[PDB]
Amino acid sequence: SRNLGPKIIMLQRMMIDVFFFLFLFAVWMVAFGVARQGILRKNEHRWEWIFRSVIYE
Amino acid sequence: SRNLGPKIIMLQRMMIDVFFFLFLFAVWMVAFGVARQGILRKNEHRWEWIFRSVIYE
Ligand SMILES: CC(C)CCC[C@@H](C)[C@H]1CC[C@H]2[C@@H]3CC=C4C[C@@H](OC(=O)CCC(=O)O)CC[C@]4(C)[C@H]3CC[C@]12C
Ligand SMILES: CC(C)CCC[C@@H](C)[C@H]1CC[C@H]2[C@@H]3CC=C4C[C@@H](OC(=O)CCC(=O)O)CC[C@]4(C)[C@H]3CC[C@]12C
Repeated sequence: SRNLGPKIIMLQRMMIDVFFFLFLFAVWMVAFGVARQGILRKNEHRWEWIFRSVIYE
Repeated sequence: SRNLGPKIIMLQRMMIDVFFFLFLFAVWMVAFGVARQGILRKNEHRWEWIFRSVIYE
């Protein structure tokens, strides 16, 4: 494009920052979800809802 | 990691900014909550709800 090409190519340099962001976010999600689910619920025997309440929410 | 370690270490330098942000936020929260609670409610004799409507909201 001569106006969009450089900006599009720039995206290749943000991958490290995105990966760091995702790493921190995933760690926090896992910790908080496991803590809450264990705190305010009893044994769950449905696998889908474990990930639906630990990861998705 | 050689890719995440520097960024993780950088977090130690943001504490002053975070503290300033929290200080301003807390001052504003206290002021606004006390003002509103006094304006639009009568005497409250339940301690939990004082902090639930002055700080939490
Ligand atoms: C709604 C679905 C079922 C049909 C397709 C919807 C259209 C609105 C899409 C299809 C192709 C798209 C276009 C594909 C290519 C371009 C050119 C693109 O860049 C430029 O116009 C100039 C580029 C330059 O300056 O170098 C801007 C968006 C546009 C019009 C896209 C915007 C929206 C379009 C027309
Ligand atoms: C859902 C609960 C009940 C079980 C645990 C969920 C998993 C999805 C968690 C547990 C341990 C986590 C991992 C701990 C360590 C790492 C490596 C970490 O960094 C790298 O992959 C490369 C590091 C580098 O390049 O130096 C990225 C996240 C990952 C896979 C974490 C992402 C998510 C994992 C697999």
